[PDB]
Amino acid sequence: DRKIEFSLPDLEGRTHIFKIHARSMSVERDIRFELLARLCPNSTGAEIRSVCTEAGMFAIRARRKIATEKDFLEAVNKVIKSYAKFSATPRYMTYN
Amino acid sequence: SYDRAITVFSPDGHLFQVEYAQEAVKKGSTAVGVRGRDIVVLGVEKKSVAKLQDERTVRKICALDDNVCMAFAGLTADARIVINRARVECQSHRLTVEDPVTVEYITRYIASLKQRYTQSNGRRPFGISALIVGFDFDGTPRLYQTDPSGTYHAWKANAIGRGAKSVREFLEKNYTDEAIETDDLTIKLVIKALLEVVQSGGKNIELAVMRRDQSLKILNPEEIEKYVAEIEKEKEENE
Amino acid sequence: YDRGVNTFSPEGRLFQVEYAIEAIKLGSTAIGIQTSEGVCLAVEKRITSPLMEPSSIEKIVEIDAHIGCAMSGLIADAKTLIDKARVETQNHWFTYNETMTVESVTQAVSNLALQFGEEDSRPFGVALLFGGVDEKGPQLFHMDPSGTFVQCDARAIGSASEGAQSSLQEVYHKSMTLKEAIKSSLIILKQVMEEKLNATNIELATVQPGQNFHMFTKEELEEVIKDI
Amino acid sequence: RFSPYVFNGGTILAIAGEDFAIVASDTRLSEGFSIHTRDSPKCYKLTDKTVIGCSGFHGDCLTLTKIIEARLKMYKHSNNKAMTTGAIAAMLSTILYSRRFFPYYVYNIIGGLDEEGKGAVYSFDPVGSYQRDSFKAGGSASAMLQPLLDNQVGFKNMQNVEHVPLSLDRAMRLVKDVFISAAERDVYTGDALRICIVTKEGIREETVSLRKD
Amino acid sequence: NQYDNDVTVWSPQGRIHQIEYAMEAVKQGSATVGLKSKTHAVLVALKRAQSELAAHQKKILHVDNHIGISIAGLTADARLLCNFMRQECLDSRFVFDRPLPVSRLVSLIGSKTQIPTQRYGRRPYGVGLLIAGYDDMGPHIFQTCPSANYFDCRAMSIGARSQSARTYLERHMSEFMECNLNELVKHGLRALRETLPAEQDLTTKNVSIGIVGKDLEFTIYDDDDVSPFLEGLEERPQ
Amino acid sequence: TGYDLSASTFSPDGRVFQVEYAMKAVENSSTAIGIRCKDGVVFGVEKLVLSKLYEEGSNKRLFNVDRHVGMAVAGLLADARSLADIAREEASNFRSNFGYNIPLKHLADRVAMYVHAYTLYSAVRPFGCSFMLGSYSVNDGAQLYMIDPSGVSYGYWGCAIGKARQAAKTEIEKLQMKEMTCRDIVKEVAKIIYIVHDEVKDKAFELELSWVGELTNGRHEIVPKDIREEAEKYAKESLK
Amino acid sequence: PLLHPERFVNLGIEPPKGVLLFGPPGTGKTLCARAVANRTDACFIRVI
Amino acid sequence: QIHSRKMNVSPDVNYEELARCTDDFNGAQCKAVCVEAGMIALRRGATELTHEDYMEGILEVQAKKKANLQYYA
Ligand SMILES: Nc1ncnc2c1ncn2[C@@H]1O[C@H](COP(=O)(O)OP(=O)(O)OP(=O)(O)O)[C@@H](O)[C@H]1O
Ligand SMILES: [Mg+2]
Repeated sequence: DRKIEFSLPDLEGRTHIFKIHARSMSVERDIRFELLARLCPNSTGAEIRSVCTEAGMFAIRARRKIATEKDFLEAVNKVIKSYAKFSATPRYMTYN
Repeated sequence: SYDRAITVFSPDGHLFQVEYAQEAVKKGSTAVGVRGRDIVVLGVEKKSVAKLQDERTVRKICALDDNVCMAFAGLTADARIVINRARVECQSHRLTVEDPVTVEYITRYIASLKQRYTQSNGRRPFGISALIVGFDFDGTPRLYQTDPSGTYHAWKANAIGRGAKSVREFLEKNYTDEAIETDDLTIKLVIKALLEVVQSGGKNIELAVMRRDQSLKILNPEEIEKYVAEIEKEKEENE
Repeated sequence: YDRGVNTFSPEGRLFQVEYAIEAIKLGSTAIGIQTSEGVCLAVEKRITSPLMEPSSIEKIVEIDAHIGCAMSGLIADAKTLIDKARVETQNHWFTYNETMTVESVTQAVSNLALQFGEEDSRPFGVALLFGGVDEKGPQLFHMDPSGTFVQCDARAIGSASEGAQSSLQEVYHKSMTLKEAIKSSLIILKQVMEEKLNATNIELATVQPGQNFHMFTKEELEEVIKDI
Repeated sequence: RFSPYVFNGGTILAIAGEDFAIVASDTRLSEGFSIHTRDSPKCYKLTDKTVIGCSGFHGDCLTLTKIIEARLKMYKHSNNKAMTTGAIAAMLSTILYSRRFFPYYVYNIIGGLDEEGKGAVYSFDPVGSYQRDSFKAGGSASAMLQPLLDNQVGFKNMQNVEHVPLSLDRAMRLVKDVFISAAERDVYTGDALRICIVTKEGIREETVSLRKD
Repeated sequence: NQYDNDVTVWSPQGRIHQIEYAMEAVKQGSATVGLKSKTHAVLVALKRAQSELAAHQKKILHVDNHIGISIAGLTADARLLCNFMRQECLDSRFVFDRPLPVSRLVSLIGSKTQIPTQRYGRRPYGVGLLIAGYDDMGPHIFQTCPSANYFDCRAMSIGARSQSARTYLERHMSEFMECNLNELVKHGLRALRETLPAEQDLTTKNVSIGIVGKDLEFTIYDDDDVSPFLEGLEERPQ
Repeated sequence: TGYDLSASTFSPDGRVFQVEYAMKAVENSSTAIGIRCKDGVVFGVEKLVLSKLYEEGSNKRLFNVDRHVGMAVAGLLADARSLADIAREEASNFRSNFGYNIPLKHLADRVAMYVHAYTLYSAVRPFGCSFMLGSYSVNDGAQLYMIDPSGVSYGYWGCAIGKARQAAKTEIEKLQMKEMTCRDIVKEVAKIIYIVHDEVKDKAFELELSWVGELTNGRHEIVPKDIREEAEKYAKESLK
Repeated sequence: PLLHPERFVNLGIEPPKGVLLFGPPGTGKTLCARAVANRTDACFIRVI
Repeated sequence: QIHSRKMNVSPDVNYEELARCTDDFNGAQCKAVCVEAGMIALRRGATELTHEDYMEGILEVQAKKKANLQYYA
């Protein structure tokens, strides 16, 4: 009788999702998450959690016990940009 | 999925047929170019003569007017139309306005002619990218570049072709803020840059310089062999 | 039915022009604020290379000596719109001995953006911000690829557009001054960009009633950033 | 064979005041040695602050009036405002030059108020050159009115006379005196005198009779 | 679904779906109500904000000194028909030196919109024009549709949730011929307040009222002069 | 079916369905009938009120092509307005080139060939209209014609266009129309409308009667039935 | 309806009895089913 | 009209006006509009129904929703 459909969260959804999946992890207490929700335009709740797990994996590549801002910024390029685009990033000069 | 048209958009806002034209640029031979104090220089690689042809009809470096040069990539057919059209505009500008043609004016003509050539259906865009180098506009050295989308743009050191990402990363760690005076030093920068060729045979480099006052000076494979010798002379300090 | 500008939906609206709105989203951010003392304007550069010459990337162009501009989205379609917008202000002065008002500039611009399939091509991929001081004081306007034209008091477009709007509606009020609105604008910028804000990431442009010149800031911009 | 031009007569006078403008003309329409009518004024209220006068060939005067009144509406819905006095003189110069090789046989004078509230008089030629003046007199009796207004308004060739600006009441009797003297010696002038006064409170009209011969 | 692609293609039921879809673009725009008395014809529209601090998009626009129109639907087809509308109004002034009769101007629109509903290469005009005017025989209220039909009427409301406005007009249409402008205008804007969600009110910043009269030129009042019209009103029975 | 997209394609058995589809779009429109007596032609259109806000005489289907020619359209109303302007324009050129009124036999040929041209190309579609043509003259008498969306055009004594095309002509043919006068026809047209489904499953309606013949001296105009109201007084007595 | 079976009857409506969930993968289909198994206070049957 | 027998319907609702916008539905989807309209009024706590309440119940059957689409003034 009822057709409930699930869509992608626009921006306010994703900023709430990052605060769920990254509250229980050792991070820097001054980072912002709205900049991270920009860089995941067409993403799901599973893809957002994969960024949160991967950013801590960069902290074990180095020798740290807290996550920095550039830990998440490399994780976005590892998850999304390594598979979503390869022609638009180097040859980008049509858009700035 | 959906591309097969230059007028349709993607669901995330792209023009894939325009983006596929830049993929045809990466099948071309690399050509670099820097500007200096007075002498501008540009060089090309991958000559690869095939034992049975004349080599004066395979030239990749041409002059549009008396004080502006041209180097390109992509496919050879579409470059010949753009070169022959740009010679008309840089000559008809002189007739309508009695000045010589600036290096900035001819790049807007090439970009705008490639602009309207992308918009209408049934018009396959140019799959070439070009380097326009000229120290023409009142003693000032400049170099620009183009793009198959039709965006003219200015760099200070440039690389294109099959393997531009290595050379452009090489020049960022090499182009000093110290301006390369004693212009054979600036020519030796290009030969050091073109030393990272796809095979680096040594005798496959065709460097062409311009001292901003004379005409084009095509270098011979005896003067360029002397500059390849002094590059190995500085390499002896590694031991 | 979602691959044609000549085809409706069962519900309503294109998708074609809806897809053209999406092309703005992958641009760069730009903020303009209307104030009774004048109109300030800010933008982000996103310079890729150090060998890349910085002043060849334009985001603020001078339409006329009392009207500025800002853009995002596709660069290739932007240079077409700037061209006639300079010409239509020039044809009007030729036949009227007066300056074209800031509102009626975009009337001429929107008359050609709604001609993509309505002749006898594709729609454009660029949003524009027009600031200027005409005889009705300082003005700030906004358009889109769909030709929908409107006046805004403070507008932020491009990438980070929606995230800027929520913070920008918080601090705006009617009794602002110009020097307050400039430093209020780039507090928003360093919260929405990913690189550290310095004198090379951004550029400014203002316009005043008696100071119709100077739609640019040349290193003065270093003084504003160091006192943030 | 067919000839496309004929002369119809007429006389138009304009005086730019300090905060006003006066436009005057006769209402006699003639051709050759005949009188068509004795009631045909040359004043045309374009806006609430601008009145134009048109002399010369009457067929072009009816055409050129309706072209300007169309472009007033075309300006307004494109700009949400009305034209100024100087904007009309800039627009009219392009219209007159647009038929350079088949010209209008019309002499034009535009009088009205500027954006500062002062008088402004623009004179024209049949090809489209203009300038801002203080007083002009166009038409058939143009040569009989310019030397007298140089004496009274411009104070030319006078000695030991102060330059008081012309008041409104003094300007009314100067207009009423020049058309009496002009109707005596000119044959294309008489039968009435339509006077339009443009101030900050609207446009007034006044009609003074002349000799009917 | 294969018949649902072009204007040219008929259906096996005999209904062209592309004309049926351009009606749906009219329901996207906001509501607007027009009506008339023996002497005065007033159409009232409803503005919609884009953001919290941008200006509201205008609906009523002047055409001629005796003709003003409202709008509902695509803004691209709005100004494209307006430039055709203004050109025909000044041609009769330039040639005939008379104002146009309102009933024969709308017949030019139905001839204008008929070609892009039959020939391939141009979509139908998604537009919801309401027209008020004065010919020599009194006021008129007209509507159009993207199926190129034009309907003479004495009261009409089109746009989003405009069915509730039609129910108010049918049970008060007997009162419209006699009352004058002090209540005829606020007979009309009592019909807009049922096309609203029941928690907000019709303010001064989101409504436009245009009046053309027998002795009155068409005049657009908005955002400052609506306050002498919104005075003397009751609230909703909540 | 499938090969039924363009109007320039044939079926495997040899007919064009795009013409066939547009014919039964005329079927969904309300009934409009036509009839001619010995000295005139009388039209009649059943027309239904949309809801209530119709203003009693809008969007009529009794047009006026020439001084003596009018139409009785049914189907898509907007498509009939553009088709009526063709017949207005066609009769004007016959006046300017020959100096007299257009014969109805020649007028229906010029219109039907114009309807025929929209049934041949893939760029355009066939019309969705069918209509009537009635005229009267002193050298030709009264004529009554009939044009389908395909373009077949020839003459009748009586016809009907709409839902009840068959259900009206059953009781048209039981009239002695060869000798009646067209004042007695007007009270007989109104009962043909009111028998077959005027407001039974529909909401409301209003009758329109056009009128041309010897009493109008060749003019074509609406009836003065508003005067004395005799059509409804005589037809509503047929309840039993 | 499992906690307030009153307002449906006291207004005169009936609740729906079947709900489908559809959309892109990884969006949260299983989460909404996993979370209502927490707060159910009723018989719940997973079906393989 | 059959399935709406058991509810508080305000008497400004024409089912003919609903058949204008409802098309290509079976009998069960016509029942589904009647069920969903009762719960939309339950959202805001409305006591009776309206014509607007059915129109939102129509779009919920085929699962639609509407925004400000910035084309339509
Ligand atoms: N809206 C959300 N908020 C928080 N986390 C989410 C959200 N959506 C998905 N996730 C995370 O994504 C993971 C995978 O989601 P899940 O597998 O439930 O998606 P699904 O739609 O059920 O996938 P499928 O359609 O393949 O069954 C979950 O473990 C959850 O942590
Ligand atoms: Mg799952």
